[PDB]
Amino acid sequence: QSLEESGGRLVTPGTPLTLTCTVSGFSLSTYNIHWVRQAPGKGLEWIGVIDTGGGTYFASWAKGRFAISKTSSTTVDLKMTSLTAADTATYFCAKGFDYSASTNLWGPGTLVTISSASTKGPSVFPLAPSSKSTSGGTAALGCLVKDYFPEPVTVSWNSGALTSGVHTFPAVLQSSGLYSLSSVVTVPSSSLGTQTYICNVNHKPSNTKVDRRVEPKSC
Amino acid sequence: ELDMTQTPSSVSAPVGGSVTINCQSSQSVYGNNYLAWYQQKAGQPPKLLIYRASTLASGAPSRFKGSGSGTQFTLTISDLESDDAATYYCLGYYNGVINVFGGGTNVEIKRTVGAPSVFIFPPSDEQLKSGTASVVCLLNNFYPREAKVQWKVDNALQSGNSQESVTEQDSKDSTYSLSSTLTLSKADYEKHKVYACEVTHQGLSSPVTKSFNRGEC
Ligand SMILES: CO[C@H]1O[C@H](CO)[C@@H](O)[C@H](O[C@@H]2O[C@@H](C)[C@@H](O)[C@@H](O)[C@@H]2O)[C@H]1NC(C)=O
Repeated sequence: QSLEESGGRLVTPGTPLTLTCTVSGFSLSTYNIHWVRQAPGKGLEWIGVIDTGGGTYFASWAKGRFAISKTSSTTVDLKMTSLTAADTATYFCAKGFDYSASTNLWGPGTLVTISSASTKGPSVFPLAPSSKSTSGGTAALGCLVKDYFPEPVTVSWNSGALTSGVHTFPAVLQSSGLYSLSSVVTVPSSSLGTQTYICNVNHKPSNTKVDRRVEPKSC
Repeated sequence: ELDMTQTPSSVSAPVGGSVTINCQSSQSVYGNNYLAWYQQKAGQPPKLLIYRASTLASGAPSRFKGSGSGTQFTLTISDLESDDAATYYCLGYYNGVINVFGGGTNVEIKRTVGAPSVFIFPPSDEQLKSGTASVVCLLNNFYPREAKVQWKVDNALQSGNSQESVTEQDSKDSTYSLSSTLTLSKADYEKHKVYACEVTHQGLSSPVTKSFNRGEC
């Protein structure tokens, strides 16, 4: 039993936007659906709810800018109008047992960006030590994911097989107006000659998919 | 119109310790008890801990306890573990079909001071082909969060051309990590030789330095 949001993307202000909550393993004839959002670095904010009969109710601030509809036995749309930069956020849907937004079943979220800037895909550069021996028995390796817009980018290591010792940093907005993000991992020095370490980078908004192998630079 | 005020915004406590998080509503919640508590970590949706003021959500551990009624509610986390480092929210339901989240509370696990492991990374030849040079300094697995990075280029202290990012507190060892990125034009990078990262932190009796020379392995 799960939910998954989709449709979060970059649009210019005033462009209408529709998000979709796709559900699996429970019935919309039995459960309600809540929508919640969260601006970058901010707290959770309730938007509204649709009940089993399709009746909808919203936060006082919505003011008719938002609408909810059940479009099939497994899908629920959130339609948004008069969008501005204030509406840039990650949007969640959640299974409602009742009208209370208290529930243990949430989607992962879909990210919405309201901006007139254009999409740009990142370059991916190695963060590599000069030597296998530069820092003793442990080495740090990394990937610099530079100059993209909008959010998000995801990074994993070795196709998800390597998670321990991984630190993927929050994106920083550069003065250029593009984001940059670094991801690093600490690994044993003693096998750097033969073990492969690859960062798997994805920037879905630009259809950018890059695997970068990182190792110490040769002299 | 109605306010949900969550306090404190931040609290620090040791493993084995306890914290109390408070929510005060300007108006009684629905049925006097429709108040829920959530835990949230970076990049994830919130996880339900408590609902109806005091009912433990299936699969949340016993050390989370909710209490209260009307307009005043408390979440008490006892026997703190590293995994409890997170942001916590209350959520009230109200007459008129209204839900309101509290502003949130960040819970930090207070642990012994630990020095950072520092690493430095020169710009890649790939990047240099497009006119910019990024130099990165990594400070790995330290506590507490505060740390200072000073870049030096041929012993000139850099100012205004670096940006930092910090991870959320680690759920296993309660440490932070930080990356600092020094951005130079390729032209500037190639006019200088010695690149150094100097790191100041409570776990270090004096600042530690890592350096490299451009084009010298
Ligand atoms: C805890 O939620 C359950 O009890 C409440 C109150 O009696 C009830 O309203 C819930 O019914 C659901 O929500 C209402 C608004 C309608 O949409 C109804 O069709 C829903 O089933 C009930 N939840 C469940 C899952 O039975």
